[PDB]
Amino acid sequence: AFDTLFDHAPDKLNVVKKTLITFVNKHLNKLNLEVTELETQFADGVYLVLLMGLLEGYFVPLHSFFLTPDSFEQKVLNVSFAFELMQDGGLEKPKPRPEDIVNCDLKSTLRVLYNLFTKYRNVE
Amino acid sequence: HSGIDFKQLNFLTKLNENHSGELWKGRWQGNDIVVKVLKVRDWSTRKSRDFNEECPRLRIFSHPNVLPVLGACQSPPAPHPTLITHWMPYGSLYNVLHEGTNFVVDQSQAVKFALDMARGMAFLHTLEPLIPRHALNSRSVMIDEDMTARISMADVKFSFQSPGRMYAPAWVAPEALQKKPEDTNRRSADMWSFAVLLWELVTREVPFADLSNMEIGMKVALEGLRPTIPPGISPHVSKLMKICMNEDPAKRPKFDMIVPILEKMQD
Repeated sequence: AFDTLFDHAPDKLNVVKKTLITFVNKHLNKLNLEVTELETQFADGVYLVLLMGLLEGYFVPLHSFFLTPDSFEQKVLNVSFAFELMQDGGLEKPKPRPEDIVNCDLKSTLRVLYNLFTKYRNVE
Repeated sequence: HSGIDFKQLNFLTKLNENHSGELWKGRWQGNDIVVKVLKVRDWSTRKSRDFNEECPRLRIFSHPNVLPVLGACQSPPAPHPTLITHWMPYGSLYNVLHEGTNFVVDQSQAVKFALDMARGMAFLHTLEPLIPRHALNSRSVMIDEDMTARISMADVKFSFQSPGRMYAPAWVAPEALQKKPEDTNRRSADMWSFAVLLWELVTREVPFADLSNMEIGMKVALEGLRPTIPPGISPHVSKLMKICMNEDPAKRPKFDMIVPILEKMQD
C-alpha cells in the first residue's frame, strides 16, 4: 500500500515528502534543528530519538543513546532504540530493519516517517 | 511475603490512565487506597522477579514524611504488576500548588511543605543502599489530610519501566540529564530537585511550563537553561535557593543541613 504510493505515484510522493518535511520540522525546529534532506538526515538515529520524545512528551537522557554516533554500530543502536520507543508508543514493530535506515533506504525511511505521520498528525 | 491478593482489592473508581498504566481509587482490608496498575511491554519472569525484589524496599513505615507502598500484587498471579498506597485526599503537591480550585496555600504552609520534604528526604538519604530510581518532584510528593507533605514511595520507577524516557525533566539536576546514575552523586542530584521545588513554592508556577519535556532536558543539559530567580523575595530565601541549586553538585548542602535552616523559617 505504501509501495504503490512510492513506485507508481510521483504526483503523490512529492506532496508526501513536502508534508513529511513539514511534519518533522514542526517538532525538530523546537530544538533548533532543521531537516532539509529526508534521504540522509535520519540515518544516524539521533533525530528519530529526539522526534519520538517530541511526539510522545518525554526527554531522552543523553546517557541512553549516542547523541553523536561514532560508528555504524552506534547508529544502528540509536535506530533500534528509536524503534523500541515507537513500540512503547503503541506502534507495531517497524517493517524495515534498523540497518535499512542507517543505509539511507528512502522507501524505508519514508515509511517510518509516514507511519509516524499517520499517528502523530494532530500533535502540536 | 507473597504480596497483596489482587482479588481482595475493591476497585471503586478509575482516576487516571496514561503511558505508565492506570490509577484507581479503591478499598482493601479497611483502607482507602489508590491502586497503581503498571503497563509493561514484553513482561517476563525476570521482570516479575525484579518487581517483587524492588517493592519490599518501598514499604517504609517509620517516617511521617514518607508515604509507604502498603504492598504490591505480584504478576503472576495478578493480571498486571500492581502497587497499593493510602488514598491522599489533597493529591500531589503538584495538584495542590497548580490545580487547587478551592484555596491557595499560604506561604507559611509552603515553608512547612519544604520542611516536611527536607525531613523525608534526609531520612531516605540515610538508607543503604539508597532506594534506586527515586526522582523528587512535585508529582512525587503527596499531601495528607492535615497538610503534611509525604514523599511518595509508589512514585519510584522500577527497573523495567522506561529507563530512556524522562517525563519530569524540569526537576532533574543538569548532571542527571546526561550521566548514568552510577556516575553521579545521587544525594546531590536530589538536592537540585529540592531547589526547583523551592522555586515552585515561591513562584506558584510549573517550572518551564511553556516548554515540552524534550525541550526542557535538551536546553538544561546543553544550553544552560535555568529557572529565573524570582523578583522580590527575602535575601534568606534567595540565598537558600542559590546554595541548593549550585552548579557544582559537590557544593550543594545535604538535606540534614537544610532541615534546621527551614525549622528556623517556620511560624
